[PDB]
Amino acid sequence: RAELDSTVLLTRSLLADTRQLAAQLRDKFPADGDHNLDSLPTLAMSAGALGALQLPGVLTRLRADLLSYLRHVQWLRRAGGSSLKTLEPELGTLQARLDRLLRRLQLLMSRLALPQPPPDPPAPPLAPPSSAWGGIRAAHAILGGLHLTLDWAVRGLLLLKTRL
Amino acid sequence: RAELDSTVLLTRSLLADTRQLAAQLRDKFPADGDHNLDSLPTLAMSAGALGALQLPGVLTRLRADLLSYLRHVQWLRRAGGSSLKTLEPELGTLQARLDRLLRRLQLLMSRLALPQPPPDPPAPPLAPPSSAWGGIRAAHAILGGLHLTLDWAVRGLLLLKTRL
Amino acid sequence: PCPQAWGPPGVQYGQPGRSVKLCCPGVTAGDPVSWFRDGEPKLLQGPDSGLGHELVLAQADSTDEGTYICQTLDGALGGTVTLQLGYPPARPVVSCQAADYENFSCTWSPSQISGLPTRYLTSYRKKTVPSTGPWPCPQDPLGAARCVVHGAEFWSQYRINVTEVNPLGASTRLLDVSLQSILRPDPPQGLRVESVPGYPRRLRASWTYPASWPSQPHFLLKFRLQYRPAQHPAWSTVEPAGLEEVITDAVAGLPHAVRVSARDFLDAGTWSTWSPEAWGTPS
Amino acid sequence: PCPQAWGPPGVQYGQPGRSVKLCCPGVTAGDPVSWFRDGEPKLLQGPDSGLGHELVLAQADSTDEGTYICQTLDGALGGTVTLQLGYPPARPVVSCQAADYENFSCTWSPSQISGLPTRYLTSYRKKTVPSTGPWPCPQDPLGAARCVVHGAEFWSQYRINVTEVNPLGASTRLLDVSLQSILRPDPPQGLRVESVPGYPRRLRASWTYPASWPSQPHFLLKFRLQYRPAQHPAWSTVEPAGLEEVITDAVAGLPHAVRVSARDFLDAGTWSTWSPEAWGTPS
Amino acid sequence: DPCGYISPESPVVQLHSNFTAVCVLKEKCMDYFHVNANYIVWKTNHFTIPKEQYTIINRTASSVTFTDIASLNIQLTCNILTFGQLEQNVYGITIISGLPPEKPKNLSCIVNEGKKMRCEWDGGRETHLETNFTLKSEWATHKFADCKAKRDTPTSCTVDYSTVYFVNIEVWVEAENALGKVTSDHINFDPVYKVKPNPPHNLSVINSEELSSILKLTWTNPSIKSVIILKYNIQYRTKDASTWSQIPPEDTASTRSSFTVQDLKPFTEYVFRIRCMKEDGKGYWSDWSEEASGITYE
Amino acid sequence: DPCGYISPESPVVQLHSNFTAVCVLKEKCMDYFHVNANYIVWKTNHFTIPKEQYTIINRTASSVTFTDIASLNIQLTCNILTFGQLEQNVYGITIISGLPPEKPKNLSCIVNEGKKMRCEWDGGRETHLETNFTLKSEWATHKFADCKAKRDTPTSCTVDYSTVYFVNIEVWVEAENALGKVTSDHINFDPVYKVKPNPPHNLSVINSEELSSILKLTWTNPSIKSVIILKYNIQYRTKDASTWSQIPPEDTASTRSSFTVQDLKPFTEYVFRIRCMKEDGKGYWSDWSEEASGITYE
Ligand SMILES: *[C@@H]1O[C@H](CO)[C@@H](O[C@@H]2O[C@H](CO)[C@@H](O[C@@H]3O[C@H](CO)[C@@H](O)[C@H](O)[C@@H]3O)[C@H](O)[C@H]2NC(C)=O)[C@H](O)[C@H]1NC(C)=O
Ligand SMILES: *[C@@H]1O[C@H](CO)[C@@H](O[C@@H]2O[C@H](CO)[C@@H](O[C@@H]3O[C@H](CO)[C@@H](O)[C@H](O)[C@@H]3O)[C@H](O)[C@H]2NC(C)=O)[C@H](O)[C@H]1NC(C)=O
Ligand SMILES: *[C@@H]1O[C@H](CO)[C@@H](O[C@@H]2O[C@H](CO)[C@@H](O)[C@H](O)[C@H]2NC(C)=O)[C@H](O)[C@H]1NC(C)=O
Ligand SMILES: *[C@@H]1O[C@H](CO)[C@@H](O[C@@H]2O[C@H](CO)[C@@H](O)[C@H](O)[C@H]2NC(C)=O)[C@H](O)[C@H]1NC(C)=O
Ligand SMILES: *[C@@H]1O[C@H](CO)[C@@H](O)[C@H](O)[C@H]1NC(C)=O
Ligand SMILES: *[C@@H]1O[C@H](CO)[C@@H](O)[C@H](O)[C@H]1NC(C)=O
Ligand SMILES: *[C@@H]1O[C@H](CO)[C@@H](O)[C@H](O)[C@H]1NC(C)=O
Ligand SMILES: *[C@@H]1O[C@H](CO)[C@@H](O)[C@H](O)[C@H]1NC(C)=O
Ligand SMILES: *[C@@H]1O[C@H](CO)[C@@H](O)[C@H](O)[C@H]1NC(C)=O
Ligand SMILES: *[C@@H]1O[C@H](CO)[C@@H](O)[C@H](O)[C@H]1NC(C)=O
Repeated sequence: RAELDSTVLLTRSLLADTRQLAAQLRDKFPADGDHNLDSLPTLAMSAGALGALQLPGVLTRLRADLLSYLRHVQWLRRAGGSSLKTLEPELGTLQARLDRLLRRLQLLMSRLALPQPPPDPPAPPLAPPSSAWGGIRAAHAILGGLHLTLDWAVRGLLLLKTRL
Repeated sequence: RAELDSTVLLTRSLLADTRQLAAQLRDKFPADGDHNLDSLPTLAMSAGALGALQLPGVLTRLRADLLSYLRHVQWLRRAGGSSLKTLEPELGTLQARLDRLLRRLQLLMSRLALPQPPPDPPAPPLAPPSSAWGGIRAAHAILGGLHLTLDWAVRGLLLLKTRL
Repeated sequence: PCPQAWGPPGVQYGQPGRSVKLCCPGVTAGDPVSWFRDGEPKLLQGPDSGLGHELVLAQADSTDEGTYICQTLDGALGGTVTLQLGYPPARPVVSCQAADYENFSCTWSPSQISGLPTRYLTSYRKKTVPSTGPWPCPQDPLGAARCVVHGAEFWSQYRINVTEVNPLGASTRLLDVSLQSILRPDPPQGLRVESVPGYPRRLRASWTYPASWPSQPHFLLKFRLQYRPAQHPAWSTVEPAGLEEVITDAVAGLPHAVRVSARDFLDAGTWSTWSPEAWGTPS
Repeated sequence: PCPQAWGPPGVQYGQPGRSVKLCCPGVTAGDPVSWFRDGEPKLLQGPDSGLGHELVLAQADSTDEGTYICQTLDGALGGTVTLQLGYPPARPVVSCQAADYENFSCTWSPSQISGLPTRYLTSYRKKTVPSTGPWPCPQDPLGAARCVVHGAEFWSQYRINVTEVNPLGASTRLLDVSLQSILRPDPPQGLRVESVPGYPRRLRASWTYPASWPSQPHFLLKFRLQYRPAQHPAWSTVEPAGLEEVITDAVAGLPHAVRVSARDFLDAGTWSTWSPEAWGTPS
Repeated sequence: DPCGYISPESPVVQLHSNFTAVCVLKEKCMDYFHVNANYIVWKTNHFTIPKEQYTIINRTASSVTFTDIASLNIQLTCNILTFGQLEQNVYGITIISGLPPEKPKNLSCIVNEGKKMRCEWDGGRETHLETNFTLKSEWATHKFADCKAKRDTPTSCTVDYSTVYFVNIEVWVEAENALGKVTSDHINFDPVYKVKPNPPHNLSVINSEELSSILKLTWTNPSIKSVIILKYNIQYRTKDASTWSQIPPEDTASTRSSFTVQDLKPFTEYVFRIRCMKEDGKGYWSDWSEEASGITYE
Repeated sequence: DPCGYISPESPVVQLHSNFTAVCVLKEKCMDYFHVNANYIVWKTNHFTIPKEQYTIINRTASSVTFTDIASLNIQLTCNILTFGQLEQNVYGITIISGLPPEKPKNLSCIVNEGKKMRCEWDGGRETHLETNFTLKSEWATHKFADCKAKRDTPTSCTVDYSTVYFVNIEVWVEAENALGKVTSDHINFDPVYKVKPNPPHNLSVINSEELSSILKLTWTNPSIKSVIILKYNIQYRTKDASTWSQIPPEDTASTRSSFTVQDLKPFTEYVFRIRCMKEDGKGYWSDWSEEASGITYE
């Protein structure tokens, strides 16, 4: 499908941007330990063979995770603290590319006449960081979780092409 | 008096600025007839010999007239209509020089230990112009009345030096 | 009796194409009187029946201009009237001026001459938005074409009123005049030019106020000087401070013309006419 | 009876400066027994009074290392024990690796040898914030220094647990490992170089995937090629598309070395080691 | 209170057209001075309007008709001739004239690396009126933010949103002024085919080995290599040559970070310069790199 | 919840001084892992801090002392060595260093005709810290609006209020940064003595009359003549001369709009240039006018 080809190309682009900024961040603000947040999804639970699964669940699952990540990325910029102004304008560019891709995903489902998932209840607001450094620690958890989601997204979209 | 000398020099400067802008205005937006406004003072009632009068009345009289003119000049800028934007930035510069001179007049009275006049009741708001051209017609009345006031101001201040 | 005359005591006036009503001057109103055309014996009539105190002419054309005689039936000459034809006055032409800051004066000319006796009523008022109503402007010598207003308000506006009236109607000229706009001082007097020893290209010009301008700290005058060497076509202009100006670019060995004019020190009114030229030659 | 042994059935172990408690192996706990030093007839004693089932030595120094004999009072040899002195194990050195995206494997070495029998317990768990608790890592052949985990989650993080224990204590090495970070594929195989007729400065390189990497649309590999002519000191680097690359700047008439490496197509893990060099010479 | 007004308030008309202005006096003003439409005289910018161009409609209003309007700015004033020897202002208006905007043509866009999408277009005939320019771009499922041109650059706009490659975008420019509204033709393209990469940097020449007549060129490619495949143009000439030569494009038709130039004369100094663009030739050539010098071995 | 924090949050210190950082662990974190201050290791920007610089104060806190601080930016991290074979981050802070601002010197202002008052000053030693500059001016009876320097021109400011001649104004610059606040010396002056007029325009030379060797210069003075009396400097030279000559200032010491230059050679071409400033020499000379050419008569 020509429409599926175009969407996959843009996903690889966003994955590369996320990896570079995450690696740049650890060089300037090193992280010691794997950081987690209760408000971030922890849906990235699977092995290799997971390709096996069907299309409706993957697209629904991708959409829910990315909307949470968009909220968290935007939250980081407006209130993360002056310590993270150095991650601009790259962080703001990353935010803008992600909102449009979510739109592209809704269009893909519409053009393929797929059932749309029910509007899930949006997650409550993230509390502001307790300190400037707490926001930096939160960024490591967010970027690591994002690039993992995107890594599994590229793979999954390529698998569907292999079937339909 | 050195203080009186300085104040007189600044008054001649403001008179020249007012004459030039009033003459510039009639060249671009001609006026047909002598225009009046009920809200403007009509205190400029006197002949030549009026120099005769005493100092407290002249300074009190100058202060009351200029405060009304300041209100009217500021009123013209913020609401006179787009037709009069061409009179900027000269009109805004004229407004700024006039407020300070009023301050200088209050200082003169304080330094000379003169009785200060009682705070008179400020005049009610000027109604907005009924049309863009009504504002232009109002400007001719205001500038003509202002430059006449200033012309008689220069003369009066010079007369006081001749006595005390 | 009859409407009393305008000029001389036994002559009346009329307009072509109108009705004109002559009266017998020295006859009681109500006495029957007879009318004749000079050299013509016919008893004249007029539109109201035929025997009154007044002859009327609806004709009014040029052939009707001349001398008429009225007499009572006893033979006594009750008077003579001359019908001179004309036209109502035209609007007069009015100008005002002022060479000082206290008083001003105005003059007037007819815009058209009628050939009929003429006179002018003059007055003025102060527009506002102390009786500031209509005030007469007295004509100082005899009944000249000039009136003077003393102690005028310098900043106030005046509406000058010259009204022409003749025996057949009236026309009023109104002229707005403000002392601050109309003022024009006389030129300075006594312009002199002197050489400046040691400097072959400098001249010193000096002058005084005009006599019509009393020197006063309240109304100074600013000055504008122009100078030009003999045979040169173009004036050079400076704006001197005070009553003196040293020219520094005088052409060596040449007569120089210098002239100056005056204006109100606060740029009121207009510049005076140029003084008579005065000449000097650098040392 | 007495604490059962560690290795062989009748030998016990101890640490210098400690207290060591030898037991008579083939004697019922509670039977009085006698102890001797080899070649020395003296009945040995220990801190709890003098006639038990177990000899104790608080001395523990090197002269105390050797063979001890215990016998019951009847004369029957109830057993023999050898005291070998040593030290607890040091922390072991652990590394893991993975040449594919499904399974990975880890190996371990002692950081210090004690001269005492040694063995390793291995296990791992998945940190979260389906029993994801501790799962054993089985050692595949015999009890080698290697265990394999099949069907591991690619993105999840695992805490690998190698714990060394000896007869005197234990020390556990923990190593965090994520499949996405540790992965390193094997180099491509079959690198061949061929001349390009008509073009004296082009060579075509071709190669295939490594056999340990199954070709799949889900995990491609990206490639990085380096080439260098014989006698040249500096490598040139290109980033080829696909399994082929035409070099266009080969020096004429000279053997050229070419080598390539592999990495996960989404830049996961690290680049492989360089392939064996293959040589070719332009036509 | 005023005597009257002029209608329309402040019209703008097209050059060579006709305009009729009507001044109407209030009954109250006409009564006090005892005048009517016949007493109206029109004057503009110190020039007396000839009485013959007036048309008295009602006793309250007079009108004038301008033909072949040719003045860019007309100040119109309506006056009455009171008691025949004075004149007072009734009303006034300012008349502005000009031309409608021309249809924008030759619309083209460019994406300079590190900057947001920028589009350029040719403006047409001068209109003499204040004209605003807004760059429009929108997807089939989303209307995008307007781009408002800057005072300095009214013929160009630079969007405020980051470029998104691999998605077709519909773009057009909308020109509008007081006399008219018009839209340029719509264009459709993939931003990936309009990239203008930065020029190569980190240029190195390296000296020759034990073999002479050979020079290897090295440089660092621009970060943009992660989205598109680069193609290059390598030019070279002798230190004294007047024109540049060029390597056959086919030999440098794909991404690379080095190249060895051959058949150069021994112990001769050579100058090099390079440029790059998308491999398929769809886009814009980058600028030339920094100049580089080198010397062959002995 | 986190295990601890470092205090002070984000300090800024002066170069060559000392800084002590204290990391404190919460009781709950110490209990779960069974550790205390003795287990803290400090690392910064990939460099292991040597254990010997640590000082364990309480069982909950460890501290390090830096001497002769020389790094402009230090990223500090506090870590604990859990169960001896892993390391987890407790807290982190960023340490910034630099110097206090130097006292601004050589403060001077200038009023360019048509522009608002502008003041210039010499900044001192680089401070390596973000420093804001605000120009202060105030009357004895009024505190005036602050002037905030622009990113491009941090050593200059242009007020937003129009110039008021004939009134003494008190002006000074205030320099402040994270390490210190200081004010420049206060200056006092009448704006009338700091004017920089525009250069003369409308330059005309006029040809010679029936007498030769004479040229009259005319020009239009700048509008600023209404407030100050102008003085001029007229320079002239022959079309081939290499240096300019000048009329004696005393002859052109007062306002004028023309001057006739004498003793010039017949049928010779002359070039002129003029400049002006306040008659009393208090202020700044304007730029040179446009060049003018002329020819003497036959
Ligand atoms: C300008 O001045 C002249 C002269 O003063 C004014 O002419 C004057 O006109 C008024 C009418 O407004 C005359 O009033 C008279 O009223 C009586 C009673 O009704 C009547 O019998 C007269 O025929 C006339 O209407 C006044 O006589 C006349 N002045 C003279 C000397 O004859 C003129 O009105 C003035 N215009 C202004 C001030 O605008
Ligand atoms: C890493 O893996 C090793 C091996 O599985 C772990 O060593 C294990 O440590 C636990 C203590 O947490 C031992 O539990 C036992 O509890 C009983 C009852 O209280 C007691 O008798 C033992 O002395 C011991 O404490 C467990 O036996 C031991 N494993 C083996 C094979 O001996 C280690 O804890 C792991 N570390 C992690 C997962 O962080
Ligand atoms: C005199 O002419 C004016 C001008 O046309 C008339 O005013 C117009 O009246 C109509 C409706 O009656 C309105 O739609 C127009 O907008 C009016 N014109 C303006 C300029 O406002 C007026 O009614 C006429 N008066 C008479 C008595 O005929
Ligand atoms: C251990 O040391 C810390 C560090 O000084 C102590 O915390 C300080 O307590 C005082 C008052 O008790 C406060 O003013 C300081 O602000 C605290 N320091 C910090 C960094 O917050 C702590 O009280 C000490 N604990 C014990 C048991 O001695
Ligand atoms: C103005 O009139 C007064 C009144 O008599 C007279 O004294 C004075 O001299 C006049 N002014 C001038 C300048 O003549
Ligand atoms: C991973 O383990 C499975 C389980 O037997 C095996 O079939 C597969 O071949 C292994 N993967 C590789 C690359 O050998
Ligand atoms: C008035 O307008 C018409 C049509 O727009 C035009 O033909 C004509 O020339 C104009 N001028 C007139 C009628 O004076
Ligand atoms: C565009 O038109 C609007 C009309 O409201 C005007 O206010 C504005 O100044 C014009 N120019 C710009 C750049 O917006
Ligand atoms: C600590 O600070 C003091 C005073 O500021 C200084 O003399 C000393 O050299 C510094 N360094 C130390 C004590 O290591
Ligand atoms: C000056 O300091 C303030 C501190 O609140 C900071 O926000 C601002 O960015 C700095 N610079 C300027 C130009 O205001």
